[PDB]
Amino acid sequence: GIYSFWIFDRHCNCIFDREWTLASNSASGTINSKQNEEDAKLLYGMIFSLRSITQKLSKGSVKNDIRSISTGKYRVHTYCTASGLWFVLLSDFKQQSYTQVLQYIYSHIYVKYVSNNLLSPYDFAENENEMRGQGTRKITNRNFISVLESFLAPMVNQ
Amino acid sequence: SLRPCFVSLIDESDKPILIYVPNEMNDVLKYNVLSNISLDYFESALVEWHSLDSKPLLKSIFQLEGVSVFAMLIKQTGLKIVIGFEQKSLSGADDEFEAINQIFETVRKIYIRVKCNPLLVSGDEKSIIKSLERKFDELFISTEVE
Amino acid sequence: IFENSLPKVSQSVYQMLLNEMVPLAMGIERQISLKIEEHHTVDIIRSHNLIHELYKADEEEKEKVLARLRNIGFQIGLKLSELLIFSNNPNLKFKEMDLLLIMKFICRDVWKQIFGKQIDNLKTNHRGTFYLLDYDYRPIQSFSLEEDAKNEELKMIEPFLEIPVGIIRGVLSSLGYSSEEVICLASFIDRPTDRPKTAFPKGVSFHVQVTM
Amino acid sequence: AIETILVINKSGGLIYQRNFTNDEQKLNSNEYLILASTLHGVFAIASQLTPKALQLTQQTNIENTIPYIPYVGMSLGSFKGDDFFKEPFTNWNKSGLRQLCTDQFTMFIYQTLTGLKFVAISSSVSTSNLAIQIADNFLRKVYCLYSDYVMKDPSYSMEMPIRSNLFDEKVKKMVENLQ
Amino acid sequence: SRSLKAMGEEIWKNKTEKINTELFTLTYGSIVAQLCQDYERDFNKVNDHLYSMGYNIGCRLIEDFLARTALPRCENLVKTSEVLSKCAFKIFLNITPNITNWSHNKDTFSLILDENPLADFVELPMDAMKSLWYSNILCGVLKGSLEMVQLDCDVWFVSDILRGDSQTEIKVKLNRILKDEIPI
Ligand SMILES: *C(=O)CCCCCCCCCCCCCCC
Repeated sequence: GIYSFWIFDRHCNCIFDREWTLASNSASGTINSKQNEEDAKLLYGMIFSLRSITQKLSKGSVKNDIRSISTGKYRVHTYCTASGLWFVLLSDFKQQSYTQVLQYIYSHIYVKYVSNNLLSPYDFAENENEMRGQGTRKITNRNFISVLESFLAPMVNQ
Repeated sequence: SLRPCFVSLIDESDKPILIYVPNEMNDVLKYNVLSNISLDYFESALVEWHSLDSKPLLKSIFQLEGVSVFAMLIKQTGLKIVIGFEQKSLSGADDEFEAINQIFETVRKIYIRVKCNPLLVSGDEKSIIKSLERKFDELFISTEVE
Repeated sequence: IFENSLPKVSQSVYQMLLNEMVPLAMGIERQISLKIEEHHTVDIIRSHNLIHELYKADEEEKEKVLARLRNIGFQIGLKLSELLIFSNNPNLKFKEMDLLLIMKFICRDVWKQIFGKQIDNLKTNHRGTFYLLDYDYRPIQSFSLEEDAKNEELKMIEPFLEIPVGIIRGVLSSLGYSSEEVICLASFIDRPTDRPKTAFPKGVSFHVQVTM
Repeated sequence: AIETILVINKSGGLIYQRNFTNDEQKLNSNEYLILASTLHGVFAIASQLTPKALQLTQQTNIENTIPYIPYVGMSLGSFKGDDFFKEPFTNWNKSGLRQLCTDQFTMFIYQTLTGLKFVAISSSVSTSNLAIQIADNFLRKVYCLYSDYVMKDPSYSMEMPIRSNLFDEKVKKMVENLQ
Repeated sequence: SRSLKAMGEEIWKNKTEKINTELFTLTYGSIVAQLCQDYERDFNKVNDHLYSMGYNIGCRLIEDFLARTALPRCENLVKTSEVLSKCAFKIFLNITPNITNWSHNKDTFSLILDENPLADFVELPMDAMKSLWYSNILCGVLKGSLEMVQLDCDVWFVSDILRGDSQTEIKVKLNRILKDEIPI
């Protein structure tokens, strides 16, 4: 199963947050809660600090990137794109290879509803005082939340 | 199919909003007369109304000028709906009646929807009448070509 | 098999170019009345605040922008019969075909080409006018403002819907019925129940009323 | 093929980084110090991040134990017999970073109870689940080798670089058997 | 993994959606014709507006290109040119520009084309020979898209078939690979 889902961008601030907690599909889905903003900063700090290690000790001309971070309890799966968007997800074991899912989440549910969404804006900078990493205006694209929850409900097997 | 010959909807204050007819020149007057007579038919204890699951009840009222007039009322909105059909074009089957009340339900739904706020610059009564005429063209003057 | 033996361009880029023209109309209007390229800088509003401004625009402002966009659509639709995919291969001529067949053309083939699918059902009264419906309407299938904002969505969107009315009020012109004669208005309408739910909150309609 | 190993004494600070590649030596020594420091920072910051689903109730103290595998090491010093240990042993870093998977390598951790950290970088991406067991077993093996050949040594100050000879020439054979 | 030419030849035939090129040309020509006919016939203030159009198209379109192809971040102008000249254009416009006119120590390059689909059979009025480029949206897209992958450059045409040159050419000069932001 999956414990939570987080999206970050090149301006180093979380865009979308969703943690399920309870085993049910329609669990306490505190979508874009202000409660977990400290956890959001904490996790971004983890991923940014630990990306530098593999970014330094690379070989050849591939310039690799992380795929997964494990611990005793949970396991992290990340997709990092040239656009700077990070697609971190906190999940459990017994799903060993998982990057296909994050490529799906980028393929036709973010561009299909967040960057083909002329009403909604592209990456939420808004002329300084947020783009450095402290300000917050989040994604609330109705279609994005709806179809994302519908697609990820089966993957919360608990 | 069933072709309504005239449609008329009236509010609580007995205010003619729309007496639309599909498409003779001087028959619009006769439909206006029959609609007003049907409005007269309503406020009375001459025939029973409602008292069936607190639901609206279609019923035939009268026939004149060679067109039979069916009528219906909404208790909880003050809406007063009446439609007249060509007498010769009605067979009187149970399935025919089952189609007629469905027509009443549909036209009631369309009017209730068009009365709603959105896509109205100011909720102008002229625009509301024009839109209602457009949708009453849609319902009864369609063909569904392939 | 001549239909596919011609080069192609990606539907993604074409769709997005077709989409952001309401931003073009609002931008050109605001230019009429800090990014550096040519040593004098060019400013721009980022294609969504333009949308929000056009939503909260004045009445005459909005009417002028819609007229400009409709002119664009008329230009799109004017040269569509001389376009080199209908002139030669398909076996429908353009001698006269008074009504009916012309709307079959614009409804069946033109929509399949301009947009990504064939249309849904149309309706006719045989006197002067036709009604066209589409339940998904591809070029706007990914627009949504916010969760509990199910009223401002259609108001913000209805400027985009003035392009297909442009092509419709076009191609009739130059094939025999002129703009003053033909009047046609595009409006929203909900889908039937037996279709998938989360395509759009409502379908879309067109009300061609050529006078003959 | 574990191409590199290293260790972090108690509070960050590299002490041994003998890298078992044919010939690369791209990374300079001072860079690995910053690498180890930030890695220790990642351990420090990883603890208070677990999702709220599991924190209130764990009910999972049966999977923490690590199964034993007979001859992962070779084919001794203070220990004797064919192999260092046979009884299935227990994890200690129940809420710490364990693995790091990338396109080009995979890094495994073993944290000693007191605070010593053992890092193993292998080019081989071991199905990524049993790989944890393999890595922890081999890491405990080199940890026992360390406890033998680095601490039963007079000329060794605590938490300082390991300037040993038997330790490195023995862990070399230990890795070379594992391929 | 595969060569960038194949990564693009194997996707244009497999997972896209297609339309008629001269339909796309007629649409773009209608837009730019409306620009010209709208206000004062001025050919200078249409150039910057088409540049802005292209900027918005590209800034919104880069996210799709990575999504379908999923390349890494581009670092040097050589790999950037190889990418945008042998997979990106092949995906989008079905054209394969080849590179020419590298400057000293690779501070820029230049794209050259002879089959630009944005205007194919578009021999234009005599008035346009000074300021109107007619394909400014392309360079707008290039700058706006490349701005989103952390490398900053300015793009501008030098030659075009339409104004009476041999083949059309665009210069892409880089300014600085700006660094990533840190939270603090
Ligand atoms: C490394 O990540 C660099 C990637 C290269 C930039 C992507 C360029 C995509 C845009 C191509 C042009 C599309 C057509 C625009 C005109 C409608």
